[PDB]
Amino acid sequence: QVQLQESGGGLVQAGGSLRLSCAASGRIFSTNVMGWFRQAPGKEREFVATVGRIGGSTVYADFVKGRFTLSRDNAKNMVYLQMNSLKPEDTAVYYCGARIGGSDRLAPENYGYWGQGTQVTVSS
Amino acid sequence: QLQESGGGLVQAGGSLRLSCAASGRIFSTNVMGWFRQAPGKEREFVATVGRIGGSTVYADFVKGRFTLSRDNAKNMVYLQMNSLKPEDTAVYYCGARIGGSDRLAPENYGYWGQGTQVTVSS
Amino acid sequence: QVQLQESGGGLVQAGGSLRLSCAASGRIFSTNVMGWFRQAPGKEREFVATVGRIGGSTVYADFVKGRFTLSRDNAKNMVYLQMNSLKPEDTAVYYCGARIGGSDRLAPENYGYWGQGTQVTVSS
Amino acid sequence: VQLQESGGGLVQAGGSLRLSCAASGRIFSTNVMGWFRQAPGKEREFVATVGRIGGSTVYADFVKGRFTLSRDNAKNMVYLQMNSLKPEDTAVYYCGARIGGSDRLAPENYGYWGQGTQVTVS
Amino acid sequence: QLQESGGGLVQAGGSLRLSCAASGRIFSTNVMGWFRQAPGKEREFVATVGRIGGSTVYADFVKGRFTLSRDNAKNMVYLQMNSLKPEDTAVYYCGARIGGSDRLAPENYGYWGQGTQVTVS
Amino acid sequence: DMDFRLFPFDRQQFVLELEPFSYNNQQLRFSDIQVYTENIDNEEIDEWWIRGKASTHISDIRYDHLSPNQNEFSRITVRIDAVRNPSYYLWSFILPLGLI
Amino acid sequence: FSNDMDFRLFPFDRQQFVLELEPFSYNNQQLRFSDIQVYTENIDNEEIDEWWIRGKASTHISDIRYDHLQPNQNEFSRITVRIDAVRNPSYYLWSFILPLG
Amino acid sequence: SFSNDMDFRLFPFDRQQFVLELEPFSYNNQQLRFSDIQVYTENIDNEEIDEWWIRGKASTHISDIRYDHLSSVQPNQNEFSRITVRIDAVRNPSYYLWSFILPLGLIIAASWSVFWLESFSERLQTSFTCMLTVVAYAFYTSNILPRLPYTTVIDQMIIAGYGSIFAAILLIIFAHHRQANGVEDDLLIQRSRLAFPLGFLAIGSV
Amino acid sequence: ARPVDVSVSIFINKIYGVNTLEQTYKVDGYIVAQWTGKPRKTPGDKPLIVENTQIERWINNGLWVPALEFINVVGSPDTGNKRLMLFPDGRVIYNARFLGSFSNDMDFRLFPFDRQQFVLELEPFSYNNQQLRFSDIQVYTENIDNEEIDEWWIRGKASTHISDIRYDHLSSVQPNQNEFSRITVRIDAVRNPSYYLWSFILPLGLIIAASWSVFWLESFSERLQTSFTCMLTVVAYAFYTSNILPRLPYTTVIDQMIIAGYGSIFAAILLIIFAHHRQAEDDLLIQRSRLAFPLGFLAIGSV
Amino acid sequence: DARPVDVSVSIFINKIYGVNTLEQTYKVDGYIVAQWTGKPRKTPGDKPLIVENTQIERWINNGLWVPALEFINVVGSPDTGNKRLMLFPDGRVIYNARFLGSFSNDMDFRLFPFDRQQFVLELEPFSYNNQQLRFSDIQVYTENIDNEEIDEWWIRGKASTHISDIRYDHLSSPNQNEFSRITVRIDAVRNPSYYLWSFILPLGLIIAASWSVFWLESFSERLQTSFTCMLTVVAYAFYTSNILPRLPYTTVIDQMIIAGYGSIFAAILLIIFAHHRDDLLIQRSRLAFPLGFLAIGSV
Ligand SMILES: CCCCCCCCCCCCO[C@@H]1O[C@H](CO)[C@@H](O[C@H]2O[C@H](CO)[C@@H](O)[C@H](O)[C@H]2O)[C@H](O)[C@H]1O
Repeated sequence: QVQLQESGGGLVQAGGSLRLSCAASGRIFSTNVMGWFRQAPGKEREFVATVGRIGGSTVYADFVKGRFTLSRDNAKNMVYLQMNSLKPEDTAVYYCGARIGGSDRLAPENYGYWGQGTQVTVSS
Repeated sequence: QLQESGGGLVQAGGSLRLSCAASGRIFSTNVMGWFRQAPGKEREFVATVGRIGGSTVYADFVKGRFTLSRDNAKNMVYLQMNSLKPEDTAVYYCGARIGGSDRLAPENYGYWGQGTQVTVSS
Repeated sequence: QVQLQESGGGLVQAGGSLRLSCAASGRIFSTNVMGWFRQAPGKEREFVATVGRIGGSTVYADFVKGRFTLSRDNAKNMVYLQMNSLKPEDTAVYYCGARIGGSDRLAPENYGYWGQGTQVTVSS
Repeated sequence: VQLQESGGGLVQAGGSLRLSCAASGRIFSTNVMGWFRQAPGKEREFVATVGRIGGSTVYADFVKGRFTLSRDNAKNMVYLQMNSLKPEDTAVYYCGARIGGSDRLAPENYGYWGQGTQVTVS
Repeated sequence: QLQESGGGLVQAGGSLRLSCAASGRIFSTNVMGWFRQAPGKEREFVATVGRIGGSTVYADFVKGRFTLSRDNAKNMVYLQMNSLKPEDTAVYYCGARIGGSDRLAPENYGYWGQGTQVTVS
Repeated sequence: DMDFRLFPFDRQQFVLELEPFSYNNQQLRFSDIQVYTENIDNEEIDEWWIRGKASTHISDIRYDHLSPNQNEFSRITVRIDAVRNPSYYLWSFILPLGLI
Repeated sequence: FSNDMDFRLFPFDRQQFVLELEPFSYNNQQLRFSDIQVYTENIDNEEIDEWWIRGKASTHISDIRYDHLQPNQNEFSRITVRIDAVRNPSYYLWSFILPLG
Repeated sequence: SFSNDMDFRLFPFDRQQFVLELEPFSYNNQQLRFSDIQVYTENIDNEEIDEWWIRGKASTHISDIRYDHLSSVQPNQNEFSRITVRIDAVRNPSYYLWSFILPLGLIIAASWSVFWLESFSERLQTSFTCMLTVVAYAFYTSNILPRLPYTTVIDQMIIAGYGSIFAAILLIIFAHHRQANGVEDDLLIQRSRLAFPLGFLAIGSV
Repeated sequence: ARPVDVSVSIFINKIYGVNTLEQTYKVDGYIVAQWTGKPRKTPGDKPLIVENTQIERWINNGLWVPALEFINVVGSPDTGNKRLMLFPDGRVIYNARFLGSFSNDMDFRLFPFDRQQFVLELEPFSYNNQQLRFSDIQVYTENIDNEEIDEWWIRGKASTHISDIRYDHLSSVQPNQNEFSRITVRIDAVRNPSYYLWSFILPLGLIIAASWSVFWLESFSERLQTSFTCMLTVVAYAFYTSNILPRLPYTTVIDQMIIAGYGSIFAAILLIIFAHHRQAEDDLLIQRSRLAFPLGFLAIGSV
Repeated sequence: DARPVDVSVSIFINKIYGVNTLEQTYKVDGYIVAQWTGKPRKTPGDKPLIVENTQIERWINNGLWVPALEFINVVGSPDTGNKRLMLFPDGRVIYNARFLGSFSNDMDFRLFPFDRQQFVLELEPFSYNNQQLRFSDIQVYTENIDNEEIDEWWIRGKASTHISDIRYDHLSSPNQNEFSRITVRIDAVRNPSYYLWSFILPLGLIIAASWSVFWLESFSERLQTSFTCMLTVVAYAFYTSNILPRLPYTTVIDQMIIAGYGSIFAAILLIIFAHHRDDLLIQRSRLAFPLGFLAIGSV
């Protein structure tokens, strides 16, 4: 029993910034299972970011290129995705997922309790 | 049940494209292998798929002339034969591996088809 | 089980010397588990010295810098801390504790049966 | 298992002979057979037998490449082609069958000895 | 039971041949070893056979002066002692190793003999 | 050599024997040996109970198959005496067996 | 080391532990073994040991001729050592056979 | 250590093909090819004490392996020469026949004696001793037989003993409560001391 | 100066030797790494092959061969033959055989019906993604004939990702130097449960069901004592399974069937005794749970 | 003259596993990083230089100083994978290496399956005293855990660290007999769920079930079912012995197994004593015998 709620999305121009938030509620023991995904119109939901196995590490999709940064507040069961230098290619719905199990944190199939998502539109 | 085809008579240096049609309980085409048997001589190995993906096992006499291809959807495998020689004249069979561990051993193949005659003349 | 009593501390000028003694009594078959600690008002109780795992070795805090020596008397169930070249920073009440368990000679958590302590004061 | 030696006789120094040992009974192969000899007063000593690995044969130090062991598994026989004989070789050449153990050179691990064939060098 | 003999008085530099007769359940003389004890001092190892064939263990003070041999026929061992010096004066005992894992340890020997006195001037 | 016939009350002697591989005692001799062992906090959690400080010996091994005074080697011997901790075997094995 | 071992008469089996030595590269025209001596352990009491060594160590020096290999270059000098032993049936008679009877 | 495709479903009567495959690591058959391959094996004296019984002489093959994923694509430069040697052997099943299959047949057969007991209460409580005897034997089997991802012949016999004993418990209860009147004494079906072993042997034949 | 693009191929010959308690497994295969380096002279200006010990000689003279680390390997992998193909234009093809123990997150709780993801994680050991990046990843696996004799059943083709790993404790005044390029390979597999269905689950089902036969016994003494022979049979089966099944720090499905059997037999013991010492007088009617006791068991078993 | 070389260390622990209870060892896979400042040097392009694996040897041979750091509490040589030097033009040297080793530590499993352990790593230079080389600081980074229900051990708290000095009596051969030591410690508790449901729960039902002998009505039934119960504990003690770890002392489960024996044995005595002294009155200890067991259990 877990519930995820995203926020922070909106309209922005090329090169602008957004900060996305995800609040987790229910039977969740840590924010490490949380991971960000995004899905564009007529495209497959693709991985974006999630914590790394060893402390101090973070996994990012190849298209991030240092532009995004994943941080967390365990005490409040929340994770944040700071998105800088946005391009029109980053337009999509950004979903927050919780890692059920498996052993591949880059695979959307190992995530559940998806949220409604927050729209990100980069105009240009 | 296995059924070959594509045989025929050809002049030295010519080509053929043998085909093997599989029907029944075969998981995939990875199991099928081509053999041949000439009058008097024993049935010998020609070609089949290798263990690791992308690899194919050919008999030492092939010398790059023949190619094994497959169409897992249609459950068929083709032996594109080129640069044929009189020594290649024989009945070409199509067998299915059963078990053991020797893709080159006819003892480990079964369900042979009726075969197809290949004739190369000068 | 056991009880510990410190003694030998007092007022001394910067550079002087003191010899602290700790007497143990009770269910104790070896003095290897005894260790010296100190705690001045304002700071947390920090480790000072205890015996090493291999014979002939002794563990000292980084602030000892070779000035303090831990000696033993297994016959009389007593340990001694010879403190030389004393500094004003060494001022504190020095405690004697017995190791309860765990596997970290340096962690006070693994020590119990603490004693009253002996005040060690160093002026200029 | 019954063994019968044959081929002995008299010869001069530097001559040649061909001993034969026929095995009759329950034998798994001729690999288990070995040639021995015993001169008057001397112990029964090892001469030759097959090696553990194929193509190898164990010879006593005194053979010095002169003798050669061969076998006809079909006829169930082993042969010992003796060449360049010397007076020291005079003895009764028996034929034993390895009854177990891991010392092919040990007579104690042989049995079913034959009646023996006499060989004498002058 | 073990019995020593062959001790006595000898001049510094002389020789003696100690003998140890063994009786009872003793499959081999390998288990036997020689010891010595001077008045006031502790019983110290002298010689016994080595683990591997051809080897013999000698105390560090022997310095090649003593030689342990055995007569399995008579079930005995002999300590041939040469170049004797006043430091060698002691009662020499013969012991039998009864297990343990230390050829040089008196604690692993039982069935000691009465001992035979060796005295060097 | 280890004898476990008095299990679980057996007593063992752990030995290290050190010797030069090539140099006899006319070329290399051990002049002294010192051993240092672990300072035990409490042995109730240990499988073996050490009894006494390490014992040492320095002797000469004479080999009869090296043929003048060149066939003796210097050997160090260290021995650690220990007794088996029998608590578990007493309560979970011997006692239930007596009841059965 | 490997050897032909027969345990059918277990726990009353006897075994021959064998060492076979041969030059890896040099035939008996270049390298030949002239003698072999074997020294074993001095035993105190055998009642504690799993195996009992019956008899001294046997040795052999023979020639091995290889067919798969100039003339007279296909023969290697070999040493064979054999240690005959007999198992200690004590443990198996009292703890296994007797209770089964 | 070498790997191979091995099928142990017919254990302990299985046959295996031990193979070694050799191939140059870096040079293709235009640079380095195998011209011939000779294999030599141990001269067996008596295979009775051997775990495996070799059958036939060693088989050998020389063949070309063509790889589709070699970066460069020069004409006829993606084939490597391969040597394959095969050793055929059959397992020695003597130990498994006399120590595993035979006792299990005696245990299962003995379980059929419950139908010769006189009271229903005796037939039921004894079956549980039979059930416990197969479980005991299952543990003795597992601790010695090789681990496999499928059942062997012995594993199916263990399963057959469970079913038989369980089927007998049903038949025992059925006959004693079948008539649903209290005097349920269907001695006729209880006289299936011959029909139950024959029903077992029938199902096993398939 | 752009980063060096490295094209990687991984051939997987075998995945075996699962260790359930340590959550590890063994993988045998090859790793091929291609990339373009500095142009160089070679014999006959042809591709040059360098094998094993000779590779090191080339590094000393200047050749750049970066170490690619298996992130999730346990200890040093057993590297067999390895090879360099050196081209005059600068291309380098590194090829090597490897056998390694790899770790991963494995949940065996649904044993013997568990699914597993065998992963390989590859990453440069010293060079960040500004210096060395993975441009593509191809994975090739075994051609299977019949998966019936196999412990694991592979499902779907191998999955591959190329991602970036940012390390917080490399932040330097010079930015953008704390991010490494990682390849991820995933093989999906389900366990072959045949042996466990027929040799473990089925017999255990027969033992538990047979213990419900006590309610068809007609004497209180017979009913109660037989239950102890039934409890004894579950404990007997408990360690028969413990000898074959894998060690885990948690219970599985078979482990819970066993606990249930303990509960059923223990519950029936309470019922057989309640129906005999708490009446106005044996209660031979409550004993008609011959149907109510199995039904109640399957009902509870439905959760 | 010169001060000690300051060395900054960072340890990344990937996995603590493979506990061996009887040997008091555990396996640790991770990375070690060691940084210090050397003599400034030239580097190609004045960018940091990277030296990997066998190439490191050539640099040490050419005069580069790379001190050997030893895991004091490692059992045998650790299995070192890739290793790397990073040399900066300003003199900084960063040594990095992958390691897998077996480590020893005092471990008390007496409270199993409810035991708590402190896994430690002890780092210390092998040759250079703290007048030549001292540890300036230590950073520890551990794995990010998702859900610990599947994990045998549950980590508790952040990893503790210590930097101290070790003084050796045997090194009086002026004042260079001291060595700097790093100590890392991972606190963890065992996951007992498995042992409660599969070991302690069934054993409870068996010990309890044995108490029903006092409800059989004939003396020949009470005593004969007692052997069935005795035999059930034996079969169960062996089930546990085959799974639970080997230790030199009894655990909670062992004492339960032992208690099962004593309860059944005592009951066998009460059944006979009550018979020859057909007294069914004391047979009404259906409530007395279990209570006396629980009363003694607390003690
Ligand atoms: C009068 C009472 C007598 C009672 C007799 C009871 C006899 C019981 C015999 C048990 C036989 C078990 O035999 C069992 O057969 C099945 C079906 O083929 C096999 O089943 C397995 O292999 C088959 C192929 O054959 C696969 O298709 C299947 O998916 C897999 O489960 C089991 O691996 C084997 O264990």
